[PDB]
Amino acid sequence: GGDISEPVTQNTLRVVKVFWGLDSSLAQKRHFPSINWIQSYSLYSTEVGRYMDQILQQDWSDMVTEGMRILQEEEQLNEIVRLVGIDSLSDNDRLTLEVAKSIREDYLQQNAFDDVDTFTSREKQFNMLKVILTFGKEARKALSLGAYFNEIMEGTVAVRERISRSKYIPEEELAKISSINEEIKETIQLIVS
Amino acid sequence: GGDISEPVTQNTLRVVKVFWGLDSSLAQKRHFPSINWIQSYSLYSTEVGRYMDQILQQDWSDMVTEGMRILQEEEQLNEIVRLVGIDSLSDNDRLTLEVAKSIREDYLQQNAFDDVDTFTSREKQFNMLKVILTFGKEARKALSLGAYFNEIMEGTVAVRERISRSKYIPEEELAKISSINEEIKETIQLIVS
Amino acid sequence: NPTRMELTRLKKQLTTATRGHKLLKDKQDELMRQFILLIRKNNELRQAIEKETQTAMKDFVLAKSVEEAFIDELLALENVSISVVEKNIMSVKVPLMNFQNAELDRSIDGFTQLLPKLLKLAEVEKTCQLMAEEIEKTRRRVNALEYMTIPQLEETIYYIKMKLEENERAEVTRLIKVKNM
Amino acid sequence: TYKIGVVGDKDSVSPFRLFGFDVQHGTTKTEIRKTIDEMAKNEYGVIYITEQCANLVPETIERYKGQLTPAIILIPSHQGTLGIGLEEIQNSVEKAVGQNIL
Amino acid sequence: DVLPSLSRLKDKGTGAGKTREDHAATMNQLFAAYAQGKQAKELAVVLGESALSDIDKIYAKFAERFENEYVNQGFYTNRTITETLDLGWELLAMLPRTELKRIKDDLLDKYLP
Amino acid sequence: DVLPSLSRLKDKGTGAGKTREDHAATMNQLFAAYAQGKQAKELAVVLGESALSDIDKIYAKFAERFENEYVNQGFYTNRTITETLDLGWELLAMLPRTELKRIKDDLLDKYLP
Amino acid sequence: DVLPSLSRLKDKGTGAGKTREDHAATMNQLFAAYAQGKQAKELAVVLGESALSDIDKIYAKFAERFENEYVNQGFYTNRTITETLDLGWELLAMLPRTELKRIKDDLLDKYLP
Repeated sequence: GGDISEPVTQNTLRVVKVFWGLDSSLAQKRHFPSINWIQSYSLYSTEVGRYMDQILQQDWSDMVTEGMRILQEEEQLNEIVRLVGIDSLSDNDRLTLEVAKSIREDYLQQNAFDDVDTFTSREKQFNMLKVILTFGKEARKALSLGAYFNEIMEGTVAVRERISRSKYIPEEELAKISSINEEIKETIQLIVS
Repeated sequence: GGDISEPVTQNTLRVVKVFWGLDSSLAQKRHFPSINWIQSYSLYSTEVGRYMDQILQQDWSDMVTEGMRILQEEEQLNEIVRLVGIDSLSDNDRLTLEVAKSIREDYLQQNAFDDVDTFTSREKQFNMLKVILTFGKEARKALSLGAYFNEIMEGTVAVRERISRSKYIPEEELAKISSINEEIKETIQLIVS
Repeated sequence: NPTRMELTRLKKQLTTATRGHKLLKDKQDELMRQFILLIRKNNELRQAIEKETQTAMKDFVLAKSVEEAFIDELLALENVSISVVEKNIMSVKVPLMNFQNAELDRSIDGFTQLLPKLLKLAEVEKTCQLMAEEIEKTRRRVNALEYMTIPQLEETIYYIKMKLEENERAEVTRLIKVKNM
Repeated sequence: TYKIGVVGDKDSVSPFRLFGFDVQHGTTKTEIRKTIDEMAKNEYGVIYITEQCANLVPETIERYKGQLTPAIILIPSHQGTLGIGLEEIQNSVEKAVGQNIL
Repeated sequence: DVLPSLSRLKDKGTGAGKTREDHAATMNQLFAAYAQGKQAKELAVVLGESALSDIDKIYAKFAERFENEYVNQGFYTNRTITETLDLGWELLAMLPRTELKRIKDDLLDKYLP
Repeated sequence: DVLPSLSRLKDKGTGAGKTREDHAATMNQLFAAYAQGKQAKELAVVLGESALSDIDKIYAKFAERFENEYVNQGFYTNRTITETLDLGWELLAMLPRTELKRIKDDLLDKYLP
Repeated sequence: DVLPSLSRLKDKGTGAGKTREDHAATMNQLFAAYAQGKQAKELAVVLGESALSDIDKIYAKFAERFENEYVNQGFYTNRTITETLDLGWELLAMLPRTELKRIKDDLLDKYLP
């Protein structure tokens, strides 16, 4: 029944440091791989974070932490939407949901049977997550500068569609992913004006 | 697990006559002694009540019955509040909760490590319970006289603090508890007018 | 956790929660119907007073284009305020409100005629705002029960019920073993 | 006893001063938000405001919506409305009833 | 607690000649009003005193008096069946005649105070 | 109910030479449109019809015909795979061509009625 | 989680000449405030921040600062008992003095900011 409280799963989790909890509701929603990102964990995350920061010479661990914070906040916000409706959330909270949405379907969701999406290199993963996080960062600043959530979404249709296609960008054309960052900065600053 | 349906407790309750059921939830919020007043019972209550009525020359039996009845009413009210909220509660029900709160915090809770609170004589017990019930009775009348719950509570902050600290009044100074009854009646009448 | 005392208690909470859900849903519906009557009155009032106010304003601006010196003097020197009495519409606290040159002269009687309807608009529009908030507060309590509280009770009751039966079978299994010993 | 305030352009809301209303003439999101807040702090019963000024402070007005007083009432200017007042009515119908009842 | 309590042979020891002719009807009526009154009390807690009608506030008061004066008689009080039936009618007298549906107007006109 | 239903090996029995070349694309699209249609339907239930956009209303109507005409065929009616696929294109035509994002242009140009 | 946690030997190891005289009083008041604040938070997250009384809204904020600044200190942070007790007082200062019923007036006058 998918109930992890049973002896085999419990005794295993006593001695392993990584838990990838698969989810039936995700599988029905065509969210693959069906890993529950709220329940899953890796006790190697902190050590891997240090390794990645060193090998990439980037603030990768901070990016991973921020990405998970957004997903965790999304779970909290989704409970509110269930009760009051999405139209009750502030612009700041509306943005968090969209960024979480981008993480879910532009990054977490991955097609095993697609020639490009089947494997994502370490370098490609960094560029994809960086771009997703940059949009949220730039949009967050736009809100504090007087721009409204509705205006930001309407004027960033093209760039958000490009972010959502970055998973299919060939490994030898990763410059096409990194250049999305500038396009994000440009369009949003134009929306503020 | 605190499960009183286990053989030791169950077989014991068939032969003993008093049940002081300790409660984990009371213990966690540091309500001591953590005796569950809804689960607990004494088969000696009626006889002891007769004895006390004779000793005190007061209607002690009625006061204890009324005290327990308020606690039972609070319990029933809490069943709703938990699954509905304090939104639609009338002034009378809000008064009931306040009186029950006073019974719990000002009477039931008792610090074994305080030099004065560690022991309470029968007479001091009578005076403390009298005061608590008196506030309920006087507040109840004021509500029927057109006064609002919010007004009654705001105008009786000082006297209710005297009630809350009755437990610390020395046995040689019981007149400082009994006099509260007159402050309750005077203060509440002033609120009515 | 999964004892028979917990089971009976959670079954009781479910019955209560189910009834509370039905009562709250009925309340929201009753508030909605009363709101429908009020919101239509709000709409008609606003549409009318918007046309009248703008007209009175456009008649005053045509009078301005004398001098700004004289108009400033006339608009200097009765003080009107409002009393706010509270009343209940079902469960909602709701306000009841009552008041306490030639071409530039006729326009004054234009604004003076607006006032009763302007105050009525304030009273009705606020009333609808307060009714709408109560509907939404009732709706949240309905959704809490329907999508959280009740399902959590249903699933826990089902679970405890299953766990109780499992333990009973494990107990008889042991007894049969002990028997043969 | 509560006071009455008015917020809008001089040419439109000037004659309200004849009845002793606090008539203010803000034009920017900052100054209009300040006036409404102080008016609320001074326990005003009703605040009338032109839609051109109300268009600048939607978050300030929304804060007092569920409050008894002050009642923030959108009115037109001599130019007209932006349709905000009737839109707010229309919107509340959609989320309370579920369909256009007006 | 009369609601889950049951006697399956009760219809065999009641009525004219055994107790009195108004026995069965008043029993059904008292049971109905008691359950209805408990529902009314719950309604007041859930939705407030605003939701209570005038009939509802009576049923709530009925259930209160029913527990406190009818059921709560004392462990040393010996009530004759006549006294019990009469007390039932005094409690049913709180309700309008319109609410007394399970009682035929024949016996309602004879016993209702 | 096609939403929780699944066939894991379906790829090995569909497509040109087995059924028809438009099998997989329409399946992906019909499933996706029906899930969005059901989602819009549930939104109309909880928040009202005015909570739906003009597109959401189209998808909701799609899910109705999908259930009433496609899934519903009767217990004594046999549909050839050709009839099933053609009927799928009829329902997909309700949606704007711009919304058929799971189907490439070559298949849309050839089959879309 | 301090609520289900316990120490059975804390009474004779604390107080004047051992830690500080305000140790036991502040411990009890913090426990009581946290249990009530935790309850209020859980209610507000489901029924809304406007569903709490004016005082419970204060307790909800207390329980949050309590978890984030008091309990959460870091696995390499070593606080002296004085630092711990003083921090406890800063959190109790969030509550109205009338709510601090577990602490006597002599301690409040001396330590409460």
